[PDB]
Amino acid sequence: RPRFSFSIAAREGKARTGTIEMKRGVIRTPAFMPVGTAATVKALKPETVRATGADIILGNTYHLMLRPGAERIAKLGGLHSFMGWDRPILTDSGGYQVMSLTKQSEEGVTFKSHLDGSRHMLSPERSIEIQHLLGSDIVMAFDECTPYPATPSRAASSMERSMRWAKRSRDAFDSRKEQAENAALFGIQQGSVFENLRQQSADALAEIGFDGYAVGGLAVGEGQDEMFRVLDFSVPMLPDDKPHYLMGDGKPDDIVGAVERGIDMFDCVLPTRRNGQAFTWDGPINIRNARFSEDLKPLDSECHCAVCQKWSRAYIHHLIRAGEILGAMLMTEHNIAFYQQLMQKIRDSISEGRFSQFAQDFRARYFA
Amino acid sequence: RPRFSFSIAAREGKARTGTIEMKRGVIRTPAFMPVGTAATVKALKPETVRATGADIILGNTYHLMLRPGAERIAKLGGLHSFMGWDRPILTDSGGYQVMSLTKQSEEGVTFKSHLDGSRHMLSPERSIEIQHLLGSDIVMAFDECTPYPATPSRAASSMERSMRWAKRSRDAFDSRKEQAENAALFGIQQGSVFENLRQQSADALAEIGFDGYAVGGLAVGEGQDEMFRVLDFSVPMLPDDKPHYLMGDGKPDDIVGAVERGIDMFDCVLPTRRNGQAFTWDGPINIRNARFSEDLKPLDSECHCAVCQKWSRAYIHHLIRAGEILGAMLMTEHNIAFYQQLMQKIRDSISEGRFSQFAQDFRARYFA
Ligand SMILES: Nc1nc2cc3[nH]c(NCCN4CCOCC4)nc3cc2c(=O)[nH]1
Ligand SMILES: Nc1nc2cc3[nH]c(NCCN4CCOCC4)nc3cc2c(=O)[nH]1
Ligand SMILES: [Zn+2]
Ligand SMILES: [Zn+2]
Repeated sequence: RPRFSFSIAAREGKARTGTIEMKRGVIRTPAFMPVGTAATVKALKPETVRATGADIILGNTYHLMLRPGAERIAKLGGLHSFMGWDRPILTDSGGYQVMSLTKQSEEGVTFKSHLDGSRHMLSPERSIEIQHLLGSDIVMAFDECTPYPATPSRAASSMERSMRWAKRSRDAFDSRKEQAENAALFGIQQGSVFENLRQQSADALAEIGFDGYAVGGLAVGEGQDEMFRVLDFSVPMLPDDKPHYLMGDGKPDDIVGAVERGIDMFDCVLPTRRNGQAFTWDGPINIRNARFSEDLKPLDSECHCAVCQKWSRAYIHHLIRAGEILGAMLMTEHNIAFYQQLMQKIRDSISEGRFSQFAQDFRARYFA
Repeated sequence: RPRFSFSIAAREGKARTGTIEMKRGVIRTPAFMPVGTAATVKALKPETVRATGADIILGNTYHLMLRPGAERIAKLGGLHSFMGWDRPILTDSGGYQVMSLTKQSEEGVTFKSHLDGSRHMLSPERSIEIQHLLGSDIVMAFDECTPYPATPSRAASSMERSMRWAKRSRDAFDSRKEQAENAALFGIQQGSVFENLRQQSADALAEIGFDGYAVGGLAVGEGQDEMFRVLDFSVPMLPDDKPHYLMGDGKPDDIVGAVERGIDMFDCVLPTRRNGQAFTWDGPINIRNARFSEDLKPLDSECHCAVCQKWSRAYIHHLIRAGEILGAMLMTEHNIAFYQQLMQKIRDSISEGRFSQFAQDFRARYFA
């Protein structure tokens, strides 16, 4: 396989389906990428993550640099070896998490760890270096995420800094031959909810040139209507022939609408982030609800996951109420498997030119 | 398979190896039974428990009657169906846990739940009924566990009550035809550390007649030397042709010494009860220790478990330090697998008439 090759096999409106080929594997798109915060997808062995249908998982520069440490992971052979996942890994650049979980400048950001108050630094150069030490396959440019709401002036300043940092990210990545030859680099579009700023950002990123393009700065409190409105004009600004990655915690309905608007890749803590919510084709349920205490049906009536083949709502209800680890294991496996089945139905429907109908049928039932 | 058949295939001194055949499966002895408190062996799917080599698991009348409820489990099809373990299950009678986690009389005990302060009752009859509702394969007689230390008078009174309750347990079990025909009933020897009381207890239990005999009232603070001393005289008092079950939280060394003294069955929360302790042939280690932070070796150098085939000490160290659920999953699987490999080595060595040598070699290395 090549370092990076994105091929579009079929289209319907703005929606696309295809594949990203990389050295460690093929990624089917549109793709859902389970999140593996501290070098683990919570409550799942990598083999289980793979069995649900995942082609790629996400790690994070911020969390891993704090614990167990980027240099330590490199000494131990890299993230893939460390956690036992041998397929592609995308790593976020740490920008969002630093400002979510501090001294900022044009050079980068210095901050105190939320774990032990130790002092750390991140810059475009250090972020790219950390992602190298982890051995990431898809490296994200280091950006400044703009808070919502943002004034046009502040959104502009932040976007402009992010574009300067995008060029610095590009150059740092390219100067490291092992990384440049084996990994891919994605740029991140900023500009808040403003069409002109989004256009300037897209133009800057395309001029620099990246392997893929993320839409950043959304899923930060603006709500679905606004997010979809911004996607309507923002995604077409990005190079058509490269993958488009929406950063943020998308519900099933977010994913369907985003695919309708040209997004190819998604992450989400939501299905992982044990709190009792299980996804079904008839909408989410909270398994803690007393109504499930004697319900012998599986979490979802159609789901082909191992959890729905073997255990009842009643059992999972009991486990979650009792705070048992197996409850988190079963809920997480089902939810990630559900998301993957959603992606498969999306891919198949686009391939067959019936995605618009699928989206309508999905929404009618999910929100009935 | 029959309701119950214990066959001894080989012997060495007081040690025995053989099989218990029951309707739901064969149990190889000496046996280690993983503990499944709230209808789950903590952090493991039943398939994983089976893969480690377990033939039977333990449940508890006390915990299950409180949550999710015995009648509820029966309505849902029984414990096996509920949790997805189709092999034999032994259930403790609830006696110990009530007094560990209250109004006592000759009729039984009434108590408040430690979960919600709701009031409950246990008696020989109710305990046997609950074990029936769960669908237990090996049912334990309801007893009164004697605190350590105990005066000879108090040990005698408690032992005598336990023997009266043993007869009541026997009669309750026999009067329920479905239970009598499909399950087995074990009696529990009491008498604290006193040889005469242990003899009286053994005689009473043998006169009533049971499918197996537990040595109760040990592992309650007396220490290994004293426990072994009491086992020295107590086990030979029990019928030779039935299984002998030591109740309590045995370390690997406890198990080896107890087998040397004629015990056939063991339970233990120890390998399950995530706190960082991993068993190895060179003794236990605590994976949280900083010395393991960059150790690429598996938990144990010889262990054939899936954890030791795939992940390093360094990774498991990180997971446990970070409080990640996968850490508990991996530690638990390894520890239960280690215990099963210990049991296999014990069974093989007795079969080959070299158990005494195995015990010596094991101790020399484990305590080096
Ligand atoms: N580098 C970078 N990373 C991003 C990550 C984002 N995540 C979100 N929204 C989801 C936030 N989740 C909610 C659930 O808890 C974890 C955080 N929105 C995000 C936006 C960005 C971004 O603009 N840049
Ligand atoms: N019915 C019955 N059950 C028993 C269970 C026993 N368990 C122990 N010792 C181990 C105690 N563990 C220590 C770890 O935490 C859980 C309790 N000692 C035990 C003794 C008995 C007993 O005499 N009767
Ligand atoms: Zn499912
Ligand atoms: Zn192991």
